Amino acid sequence: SGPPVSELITKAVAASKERSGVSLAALKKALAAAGYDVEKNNSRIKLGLKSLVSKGTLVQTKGTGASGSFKLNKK
DNA sequence: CGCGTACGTGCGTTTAAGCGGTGCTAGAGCTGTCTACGACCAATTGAGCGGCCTCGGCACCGGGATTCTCCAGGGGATCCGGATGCT
Repeated sequence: SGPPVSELITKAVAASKERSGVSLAALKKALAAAGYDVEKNNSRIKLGLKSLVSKGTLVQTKGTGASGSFKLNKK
């Protein structure tokens, strides 16, 4: 089975936690370093990030849609 | 917009370009010869082009396969949710 991508993205945004949000390229490279097939899952990571920001668990800093930088919620 | 990177620039260092000087020569160039060669021209011809006439290679027409495209099925790959196993 294996944990879905959303928990991996939460660990990715919690890995560094610099002042600005974590970027799309940084989270892709974080998935590559932790171990993930980022090549065939671009639509997957796009829909996953949109789904998680729609819940409000993570908020958008600067960009629009899948672009920009991504940082976690208030609490 | 963001990330990775690839020059920009600013320091020092080595060097070889740059400058000044000198000798030698080999080729540039000028002059004289003269011989090979091209221009010109009378005469005349055979190749080169207009005219013409036929015909088969080809442009148009039509019928059938094949490959490209697109769409539908649908399959399945793996995922997002989740059902849930079981822990």
